[PDB]
Parts: sequence; structure tokens; C-alpha cells
Amino acid sequence: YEHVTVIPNTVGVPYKTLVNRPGYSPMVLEMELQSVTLEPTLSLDYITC
Amino acid sequence: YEHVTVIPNTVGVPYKTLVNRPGYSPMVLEMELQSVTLEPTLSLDYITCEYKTVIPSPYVKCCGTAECKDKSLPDYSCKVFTGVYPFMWGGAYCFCDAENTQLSEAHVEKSESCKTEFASAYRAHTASASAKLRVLYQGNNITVAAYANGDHAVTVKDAKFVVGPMSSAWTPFDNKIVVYKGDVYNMDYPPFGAGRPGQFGDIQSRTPESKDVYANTQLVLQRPAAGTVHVPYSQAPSGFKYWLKERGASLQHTAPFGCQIATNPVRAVNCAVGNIPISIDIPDAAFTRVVDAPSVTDMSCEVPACTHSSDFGGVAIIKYTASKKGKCAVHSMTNAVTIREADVEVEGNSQLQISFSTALASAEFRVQVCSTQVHCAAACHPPKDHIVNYPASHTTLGVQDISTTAMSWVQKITGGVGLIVAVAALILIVVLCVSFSRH
Amino acid sequence: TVPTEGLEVTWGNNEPYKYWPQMSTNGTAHGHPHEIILYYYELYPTMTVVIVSVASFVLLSMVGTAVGMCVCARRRCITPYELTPGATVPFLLSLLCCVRTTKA
Ligand SMILES: *[C@@H]1O[C@H](CO)[C@@H](O)[C@H](O)[C@H]1NC(C)=O
Ligand SMILES: *[C@@H]1O[C@H](CO)[C@@H](O)[C@H](O)[C@H]1NC(C)=O
Repeated sequence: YEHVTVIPNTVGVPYKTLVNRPGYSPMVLEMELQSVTLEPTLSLDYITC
Repeated sequence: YEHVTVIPNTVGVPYKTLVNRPGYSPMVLEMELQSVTLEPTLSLDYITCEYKTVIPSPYVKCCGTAECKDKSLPDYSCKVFTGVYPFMWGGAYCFCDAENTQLSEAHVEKSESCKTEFASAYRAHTASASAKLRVLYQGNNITVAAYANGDHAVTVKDAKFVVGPMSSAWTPFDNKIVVYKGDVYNMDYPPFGAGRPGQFGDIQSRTPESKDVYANTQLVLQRPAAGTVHVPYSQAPSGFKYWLKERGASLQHTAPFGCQIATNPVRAVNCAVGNIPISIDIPDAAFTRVVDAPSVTDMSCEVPACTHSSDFGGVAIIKYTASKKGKCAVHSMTNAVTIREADVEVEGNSQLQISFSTALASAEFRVQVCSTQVHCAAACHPPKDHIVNYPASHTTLGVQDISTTAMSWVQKITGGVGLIVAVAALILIVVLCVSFSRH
Repeated sequence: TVPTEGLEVTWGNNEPYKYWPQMSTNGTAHGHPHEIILYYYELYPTMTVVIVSVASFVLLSMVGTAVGMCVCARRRCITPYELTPGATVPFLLSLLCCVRTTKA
């Protein structure tokens, strides 16, 4: 149901995490991330030519 | 055999029972009551309704002195007001001025609303009980009505049964009960003929179609002003026309134990408290022989996943080995767990599963299958939700109840020091052995 | 607050609602990290916490009885050498070792 987990911040590595509700059969879950895009905040001081 | 069972008075749980006739198969039977009501005694005391003042036209006694002959009417009232002066198009109606008096008179009565829309003040004492019950009898969801008192016998389908008496003589009604067209109120009404004026209870009749009524309407006739030819009379506020606000609520929302109260007649269905004993009786015509039932061996029960919820939170899986093909009844012998399956079909060396539930954490348990004991244990889990919209079934439990390693913990921590207190007893007896040999 | 019996709640001219309690939030298990008493928090919270309190009381009473036997044992091991004027009891206190085993 509700699950929290921690994956290490690496790119291009598959990871699996076990989810287990009681009662029913447990599942293992496959996830893998592809990008961590850092979008910093912008503000223009000036230009120069 | 005759079998007497007892069921707690709750609606919505299939209770089970086992009729053990030795020399015959066990009889796991099902009962489930669908509705249980109370019929309190009918005795209407008095109808009450909305009054209407009946006011005749005034009698302007023009410079004579009038009086009124004291006619016997409910709240008849009269006054001869002296010094009156009416006005019309030619000013005064009559000519003289000094002895100009006015005979004024009025009384009260019922209305047409009394023909249709009223309240009934009502007396109701101890009641009877009637119910309807479904029995899962051998692939038949049968259902029988019976008024439950212990004194009504009904037999159907080779089954004779007497239901009742109830164990709790509690009733949601008091002595006084007032009914309005779709609701009841447990309120002490003032007695008929003793109506307090103004407040509810004044204008009263025994039958809805009397020609006499009792009233208390405090009617005062004040003085008319100059030219205002009318009837200056004190208003009589009756309890009905403002009765709508002080109702509080009907008994549908003030009842204990959740009774639903329906009028005409005033039944109180699902008054859920107490228990009822039932007597069921059945001869051989459904009984199955011991040797002609398929006996079983190789009892291998286990529980893959138990969860002590309110639904069927345990699916117990059991592999067996029978003797032949036929029906087989299954039964829980302790009250910690409950099962949802009456009987199953078994052919030989096969496997089945069942849907049980319990309330506590960890328990071992011995089921009976066709007079064959089988023990298996389980460790369970609680559900993640907190609220469901149906009562459970197993949750009647005790306080000295078996668990997981909790009892190993309580066997741990009571290790004892009384043995070394006995060692202190040994040192005192080995010092008292010098002179401890007379008393 | 839904009681241990159960709640009925009606809203308007709708047909009412029927609610019931269940097992708890249940931050609990059974292990060497205990989490046992939280199971206690559905079978009667704040009722038979009197049971675990009086259970702590009866175990402190048991070790109080251990204090009782220890003071009776020290007094009755001083009893064989109350002040027996021989000044040397090796087969009493060497065999005994209650308190101050240097006193011969
Ligand atoms: C309708 O009115 C009749 C006569 O006024 C009365 O006998 C009957 O009980 C009423 N029924 C309802 C449902 O109001
Ligand atoms: C009887 O009614 C119950 C209601 O849920 C149902 O589950 C059961 O299968 C029925 N049995 C038969 C034989 O009709």
C-alpha cells in the first residue's frame, strides 16, 4: 500500500525494493532513474557586448 | 435429537451451532435473524389537536342593560361591557348614550385539522417480540417468521422450533407515549381533563369524533375602544401551533442500543441487546450415519496468512486424506475463531481451504471435521484501517487469552527468589537444630 | 470519538451512517524490540495498564521479599557468631562469607 524508501542518487543503475502488505502475496518492485535535473533560480544582473 | 441453542440479540452475524447426536454425524447448522421487533400494548388515552375559537357576533344593547344566560360550553366566557359606543357610516349605530352596553360572548371548539392531523397521547406497557430468521439448512437458505415468546411452535421441512423467550425485559418505551403522524416521543403528557392552559395538553378529546372536548384557554374579554366594534378578546396560544420547535428529537435518535421505530403500528425493530434461546428439533431424516459418512485421515492444516480483521482475514489451507466421496461438516470448537463455511464436498486424498477469523494476535486451534480433530496454529496481523461499517463476529473475547511470545515473557520474568528464601529457611533451621526439638 | 460499541451518525434527510472501531494505528509487532504494549493499546487502552502496573508491583514485592530474606539471612548468620568469645571462627565465616570475612 503505502511505502517509503530511499534510493541512492546515481544515474543508470537499476534498483528493486520489496513491498509487503500483510495477507496478500508480497511484491518486488523495479525502478531506475535517468536524470536529476538541477534547475536553479534565475535573475538577470546585466549584459555585456 | 432436540438441540437448544442461544444467540446474542444482534442482527447481521451468521451464528453457528453443532447438534451432536452420538451414533450420527455432527450437524453444523446456521442461524441468522434478520429483524427483531417489539409490539407494545395499544391503549390510546386521548387525541389532541388544534383548537379554533368560535366567536358569535356582538350584541349591542342600545341603552338597556343586557346579560348572558350561562350556557354550558367548554371555556364559555362572557362580559357585558357598559358605556360602549360603536361607529358606522352614520356614526353611532343607535341613538342614546348613557345605558349603552354591549353583550360580548365567545367560546372555543375543535377544528377540521382534528379530523386529520393530530397527536395521540397513548399508554403502552410490556410487549411481545416477533422476528424473522434465515437458517442455512443443507443448501437451503430457509426463512421463517415467528413471534418470539417461548410459547409459539412452528415446524417446517422436518424441523420443529420454539423461539423465545427473550432474556432482557427492557423496552424502549415508558408508560406515557405520544405519537404524531410519523414519530414518537417518550414524554409525560398531562392527564385528560387536567390540561394546563397555554402549554401543550390543554384541548383534548377521547375519541377523534366527539362532540364534547375539554379545554383550558384562559379567555379574557377586554374592553372595546370607541367605534371599534369588534370582539377584544385574549388570545389563547395552543401547544400544537408552536409544538414544532421543542420536540427535541423523535425516539429514532434518542434510543439506546439502536432501535428503529416505525409507526402504524409502533414497532421497534432491531432493539439489539440480550440473548434469545431457541429450541430446534429434528429427527433422523436429515441425520447422516457415522460409518456412511466419509471419515478422514492425514490431517495437515496450516495457515499461510492470518490477519485478525473483521472480514475473513485468515485463509487456512488444509490437506487431508479421506475414505470416500460426500459432504463433510466443519466446526470450530473454541470461541476465539469463526468460520464462514458450513460443509464442503470431499472425494478422497484432496485439499481444501477455509475462511476463518479471530480477534487476537497468535493462537493455536483444533478444528473438527466429521468427528476428526485437527490442530493448527497461526500468528496474525492487524488491519491498517481504523473504522469499518459492519460489526465483526469473533470479537467477543476474554482477557486471559493466548498470544505470541508474550506468555514466554511472563514465564521469563517470574523466575523466582523463593528458592533462596528457602535457603534462608535452611540456614535458620540448621542454626535452630541445636534446640528446636520439643514444640 | 467512536466508542467501543460503535457510532451512529445521521446527516440531514439522508439515510444515516453506521461506524465501528477496529484494530488500532498499530505501530507494533512482537520481538526483542518489544512493541508489545502497543498491542495493549487496542485491547483496552488505560484499562489493565493497572495490570501491568500491579505486575511491576508484584515483582518489586518479590525482590522486596528477597530483601527480607537477605536481612534475615545476615542476622541469622550473625546468630552463630553473636559474640562467641573464641575470636576465631574459620569454619563459620570461611564457610559462610556474609560480611567482613577477615574477622577469623
Ligand atoms: C390520512 O388521513 C386519514 C383521515 O384524515 C387518516 O385516517 C390517516 O391515518 C392519514 N394517513 C396518513 C399517512 O397521514
Ligand atoms: C444464503 O445467503 C447468503 C447471503 O450472503 C449467501 O452468502 C449464501 O451463499 C446463501 N446460500 C444459499 C444456499 O443460498
